[PDB]
Amino acid sequence: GSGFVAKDDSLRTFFDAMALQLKEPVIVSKMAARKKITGNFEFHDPNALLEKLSLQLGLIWYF
Amino acid sequence: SWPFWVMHALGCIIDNQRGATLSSSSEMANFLNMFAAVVYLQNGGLVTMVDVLNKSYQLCDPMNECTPSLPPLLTFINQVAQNALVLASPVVLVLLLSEVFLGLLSRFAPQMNAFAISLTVKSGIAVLIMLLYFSPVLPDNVLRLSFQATGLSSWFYERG
Amino acid sequence: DKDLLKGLDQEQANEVIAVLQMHNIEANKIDSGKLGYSITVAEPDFTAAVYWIKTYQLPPRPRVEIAQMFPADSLVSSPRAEKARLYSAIEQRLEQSLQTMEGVLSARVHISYDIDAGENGRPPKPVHLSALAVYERGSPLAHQISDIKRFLKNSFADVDYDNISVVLSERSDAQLQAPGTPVK
Amino acid sequence: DKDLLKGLDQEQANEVIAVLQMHNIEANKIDSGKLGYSITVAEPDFTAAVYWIKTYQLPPRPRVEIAQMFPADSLVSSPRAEKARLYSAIEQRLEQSLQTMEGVLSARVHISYDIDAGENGRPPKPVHLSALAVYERGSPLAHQISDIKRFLKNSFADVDYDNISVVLSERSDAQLQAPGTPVK
Amino acid sequence: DKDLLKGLDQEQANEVIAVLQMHNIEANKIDSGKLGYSITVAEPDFTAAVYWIKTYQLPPRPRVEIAQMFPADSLVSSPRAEKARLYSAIEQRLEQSLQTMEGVLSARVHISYDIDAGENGRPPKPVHLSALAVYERGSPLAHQISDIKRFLKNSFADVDYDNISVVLSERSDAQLQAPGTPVK
Amino acid sequence: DKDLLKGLDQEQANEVIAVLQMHNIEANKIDSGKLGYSITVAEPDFTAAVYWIKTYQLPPRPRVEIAQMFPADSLVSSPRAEKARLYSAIEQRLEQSLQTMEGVLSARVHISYDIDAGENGRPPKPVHLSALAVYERGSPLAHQISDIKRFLKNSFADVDYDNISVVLSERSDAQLQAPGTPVK
Amino acid sequence: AELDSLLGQEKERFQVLPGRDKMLYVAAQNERDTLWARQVLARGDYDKNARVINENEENKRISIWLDTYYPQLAYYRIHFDEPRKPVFWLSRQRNTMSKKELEVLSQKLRALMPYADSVNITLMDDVTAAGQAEAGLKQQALPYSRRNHKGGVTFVIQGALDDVEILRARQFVDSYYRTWGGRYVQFAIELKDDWLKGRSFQYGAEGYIKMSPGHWYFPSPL
Amino acid sequence: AELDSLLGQEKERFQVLPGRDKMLYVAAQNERDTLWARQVLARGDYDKNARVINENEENKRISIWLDTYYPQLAYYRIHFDEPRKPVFWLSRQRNTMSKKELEVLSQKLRALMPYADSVNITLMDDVTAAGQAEAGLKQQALPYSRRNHKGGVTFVIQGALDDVEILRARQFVDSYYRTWGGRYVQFAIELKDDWLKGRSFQYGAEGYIKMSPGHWYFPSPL
Amino acid sequence: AELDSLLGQEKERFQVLPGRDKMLYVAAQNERDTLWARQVLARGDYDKNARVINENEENKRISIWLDTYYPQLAYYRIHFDEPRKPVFWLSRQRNTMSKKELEVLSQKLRALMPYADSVNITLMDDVTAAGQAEAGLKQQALPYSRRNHKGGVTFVIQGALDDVEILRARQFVDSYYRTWGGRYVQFAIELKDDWLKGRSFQYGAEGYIKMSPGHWYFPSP
Repeated sequence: GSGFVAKDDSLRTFFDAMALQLKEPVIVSKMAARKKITGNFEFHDPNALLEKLSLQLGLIWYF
Repeated sequence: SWPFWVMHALGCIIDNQRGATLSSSSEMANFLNMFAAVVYLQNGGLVTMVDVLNKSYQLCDPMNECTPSLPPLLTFINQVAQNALVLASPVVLVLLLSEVFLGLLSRFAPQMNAFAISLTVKSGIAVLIMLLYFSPVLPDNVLRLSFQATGLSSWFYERG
Repeated sequence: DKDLLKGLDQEQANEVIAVLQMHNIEANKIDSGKLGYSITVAEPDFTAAVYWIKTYQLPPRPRVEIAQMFPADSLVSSPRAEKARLYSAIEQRLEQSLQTMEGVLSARVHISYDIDAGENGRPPKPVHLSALAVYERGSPLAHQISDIKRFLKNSFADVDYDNISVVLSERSDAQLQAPGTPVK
Repeated sequence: DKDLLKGLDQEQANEVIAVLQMHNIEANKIDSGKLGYSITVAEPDFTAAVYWIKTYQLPPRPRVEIAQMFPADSLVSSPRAEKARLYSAIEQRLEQSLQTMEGVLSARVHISYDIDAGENGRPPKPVHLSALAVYERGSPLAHQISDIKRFLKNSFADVDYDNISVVLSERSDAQLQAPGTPVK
Repeated sequence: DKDLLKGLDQEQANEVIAVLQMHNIEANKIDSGKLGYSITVAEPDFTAAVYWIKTYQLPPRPRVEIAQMFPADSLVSSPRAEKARLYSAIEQRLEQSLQTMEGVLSARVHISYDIDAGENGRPPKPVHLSALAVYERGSPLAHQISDIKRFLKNSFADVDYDNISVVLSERSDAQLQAPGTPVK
Repeated sequence: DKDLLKGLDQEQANEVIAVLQMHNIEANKIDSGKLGYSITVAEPDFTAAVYWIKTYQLPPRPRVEIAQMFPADSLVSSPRAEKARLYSAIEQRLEQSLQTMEGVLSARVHISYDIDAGENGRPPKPVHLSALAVYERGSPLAHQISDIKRFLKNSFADVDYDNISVVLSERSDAQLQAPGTPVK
Repeated sequence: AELDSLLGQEKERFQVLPGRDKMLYVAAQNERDTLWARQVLARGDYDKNARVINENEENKRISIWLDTYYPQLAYYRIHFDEPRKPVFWLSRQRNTMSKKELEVLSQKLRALMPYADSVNITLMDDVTAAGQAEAGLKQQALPYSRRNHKGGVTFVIQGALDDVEILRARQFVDSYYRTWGGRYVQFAIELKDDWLKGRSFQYGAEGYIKMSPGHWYFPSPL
Repeated sequence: AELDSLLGQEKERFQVLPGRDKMLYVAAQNERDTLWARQVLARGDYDKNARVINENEENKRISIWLDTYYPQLAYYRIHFDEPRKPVFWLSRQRNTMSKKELEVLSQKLRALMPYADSVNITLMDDVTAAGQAEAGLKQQALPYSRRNHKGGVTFVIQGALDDVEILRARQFVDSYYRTWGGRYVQFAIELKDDWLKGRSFQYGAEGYIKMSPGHWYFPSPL
Repeated sequence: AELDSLLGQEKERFQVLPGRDKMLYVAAQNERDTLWARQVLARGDYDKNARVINENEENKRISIWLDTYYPQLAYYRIHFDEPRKPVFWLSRQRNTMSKKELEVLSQKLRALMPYADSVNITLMDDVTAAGQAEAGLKQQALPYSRRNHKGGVTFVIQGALDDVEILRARQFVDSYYRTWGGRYVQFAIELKDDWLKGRSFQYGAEGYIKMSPGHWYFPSP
């Protein structure tokens, strides 16, 4: 029913698409804006998807 | 400075064939060099002149020791030389065929001193034959020989 | 037995005979060998035949192409004279390739020529095409306009579907019966 | 009795015979030595025969290729004069390679010509194609339109499936019986 | 004995006889020495034979290669006119090495040519191939694409299996019986 | 006895006879001096032989090598025009050197040509090879694919074991018995 | 000689019908054979009267009489599968003619075709004429839009269609027109440039809303 | 001058059937043998009457009559594997015909085909025409999309198929059309590239395409 | 003269059979000898009628006849190892024909092949047909993926197979198709390239491919 289809994005275009399923805006830094991603994702449980991606990609986040 | 160098080399050949330079053993070659400077400067010009040094910082950032990539540098002199000779092709052929055509008349009349007549007739021929292809043929090779930014990768490489 | 046109040739005489036979007057084609063809009509048909010559503006001139004004036998050739010779050969090749579709008897295609953009810093403009066509009758020619625009669209670099205009029409009624000789 | 064409070529004569025999008029092909062939018809069929000459624009012109207008005898050869001769041999080799498929009788291929993109700093545009074909009847010609798209796809540098437009049709009804002689 | 074509050579005459014999009409190949060959059919067969000439576009033209547009007898040759003569001999060698597989009778292979890379400093793009084939019937022609794609893959610098396309087909039905003379 | 082909040489006539004898029709090889050879078949065996000439594209063309496009007698030879002859002589020497193995009757090798990786500053790409072979029957032709790879791996600078593709097969059944004349 | 021997070799593509007004009608089947028989009658090797008829053009000939003497008539098509007893497909839900009024039309249509003996008038339904057109437009998986109004329907196919969706649509329209004819339902195939093949939405505050079918289309950047 | 000697040497590809209305019929098998027999009858070395029939031509000839006199009929295909007793494959769950008026159809088809001695009418099931088309389409491992609607189904095969899956999907459709006909189930194979060719998008009920890292497009909900 | 002398010198590769419809059938063994036998009968040096039959062509003619008069039939192949008494391989777990209606099929099949005297119908099992294809496919050490569904199974072979596996696969598939045929089990060879050549990746449940030091690719599950 939902989901993003990423084709070589830049982690600032990507995490703003998750800023609707998360009810808050996302602010990504400029050193963490160089990494890229591809793939078919699905935003059905984003508070566990952001936690799993922040450990596979290597990131720290604070709300 | 590629297309200005071949154009200034063009005018030196046309100056040298007609006489007028034999005091060694130039203004005409300055004229083509100014002309190809202006016709390069009109359409675009400084936008591609600045773009190649904006790309040079994208492919030769310092603290990386990039070099001008020696093994394609060694064909640089003949690269402008084969552009010089084929651009000076049609007018030296008419001047040369006119000289031996006069020489057969010197063989048909011995005390003509056809060397003196050669200076009088070649300066009219060397401007007349190049007037036929000065307008429609010269200025497009000027835009063709302008070095463009896409080939900047082939002339450099960073060392670590 | 009154001649009205002499010194014609092969392709012009078959158009003059086909025009005069449509309007109920006979014609005789008399060959003269080296001097070309000649056309005579009857004496009661001469006053009407001169009128149909003046209205249709006969004999027809030979058709002009753009590559005739820029011949390849010149010693030098500008880039304007090289793109005009390229476009005037594509304009005839699409015309000869449209006559092999199903039902089209004749066609004519036109391409938009561009001169000023190739020399200055201005970008090249869009490309416009225009076509005419004559279809065999009995065809539902409202559904035939989409195959021509689909064929003509990506036969070029960058055109759109609203820069092409096709105007086509069915052929006229056939003429099969003889005109008839003037009896007196 | 009366002649209507003379001085035709060989391939120009068989096309006039093949068009007139379709419309129930019988013609005769006569050789004249070095002056080519000639085509005659009977007396009552002459009025209709000039009508089919005018409608079908007979005799056919020789077909034009783009490499004819950029001859190789010139000692100078611009890069606009080398890419046009390179494209004009690919769109003839792909056309001759399309006739060896299963059930294709004729074909015609067009390529988008790009000549003024390499001289400046502009990037080259994508390349577009278009094709026509005439299939032998009895063929399901809706499923063979994707094999020509698959063959034409990776025969070039990088095209998409939007840039290829192939439109094809089945052949007409076969003509096998004789026309018949006009008695009076 | 109405003459259809005259002045044809050896390879042009065998395709006309191979086409006419498929449609139940026979011909005669009469030699004329310096004037080539000549092909005659009967009088009831003449109306059908001129129809199958127009439909199959007979006589066949000689096949075109890209190395013919750029002859090797020129004085100087550009780098654009040297890789086109290299790729035109490679694509002629790959279809002669495909006829020595088992089952194959004919094949045609096409390569994508580089144009902008001759004058620019841009890196070249990937090279695309495309092939056609005719297989002797009864062969499991579904599993025969994986051997040709493996052979064609590493015969160049770097291709991938999404850029090679093979379109192959089985041969036609055998023609082994005589047409039959028209008695009247 | 109607003649099929004439003017063929020695190597072509022994290929046309070797194909027609496979399909149960006779053939005669008639010499003509400096005008080459000729081939005649019988009248009931004429319709089949025209079909097999058209199908197998006979007579065969001479085999093309890349060294024929770059002749040695030119006055100036580019570095681009010298690596093509150097690759086209190793490509023939490994082909003549594969026939000395145990069981091989024919073979063909293809090297990946690079001429454009020389003038630039980019490193040269890896080199790929591709070979075909025909073995006599009764051999385990799946186990003999590993020593053609072992022989071809280190005949160049640096290839991998997956940049070489060998596609080989066993020969067809032997044709030893005569065709037999038509009885009348 | 006779007329049916002055034609071609096969007496299978033509049909010679006797007329009531002492004429001889030749019933062809297509346009190419119509000029085949008209060239014979045009050069004049036949001493009697004759005419060449066809299904497409004698359906247009007796529609000029019909919209002069019977305006506001609801009809579809005239079928000539048996050319001595043609069938006149009339509409059922839009006529008020009784049995006595249909018989004068049946005789005055007999008088227009002198070769025919009796014209059989039958009535078809108006909902199976649009149901077969909608089921055929849906079997090809074609993007379309239906516009119902009083006295006829229309189907509109717009968009940047590809090359398969033109051949499958054009193969269906010419096969539907032979059965029914373009009097009631009309197709409107047209090519413009938008990858949304016909449909168009607007976006605000809840999701997407489907706008009404209109003539203006948004040109597509893609 | 008999007819069976006028054809080729092998007397196994043609078959001559005597009609009841004085006309011989040569039944060919494909278009090449149909042109082999039409050249014989066209040059005219046979003084009596004869016609050449086929299966694809005769199946399109007697569907024009069936689309005029018996409309809204659900049928599949007419088979001529024995040319004296053809088989009419009528549908079972889509018609409302009784036992009596099916003999009227079996007599108006016998009088319409003169070579046939009798026509046999078999009622074929309707769910077995789509279950064999789905089971054959599943063995080739092809991606498809079935669209069920009233009176016909449609299998849509799109995407970027490779070279072996086009030949394997072309060998199955032509083997299915030979036995079931293209009247009920329609195959739509369409070759098109990746839609939204390189763009990232956020699909489903609130959609936007990203033309650039800083550009949003709001078309129809992707 | 009689027919068996008009063929070649080797009087072992052809086998003539007298027909029931007053004909004479020649039974070739492949397509190289069928055109050899059909050239003789085509040029016309024989007075009476004769035909040339084959193993695979006759196996398609009575399957074109069978899908008109006997639809929804489950079979594999009809075997012609001795051409006067052929063997018909019928399926067992997919049909409900009794003994009384198996003799109508064996008597209506006899009238289609006039050279044969009787047809011997045997009912083969259905699980051994797919068990011999799996055990023969495991012996070649090939990666595969079996897909079972109702009324046929299929095997899909994918990957960047090398040259010994695309020769052992053709040598196994062409040896299996000669026996059973493609009615029940169908193989699907498709070869693609490997996306992981110079790439580092994590495999298992949370699998991803690092296409660059700063570029992750999470594929579809």
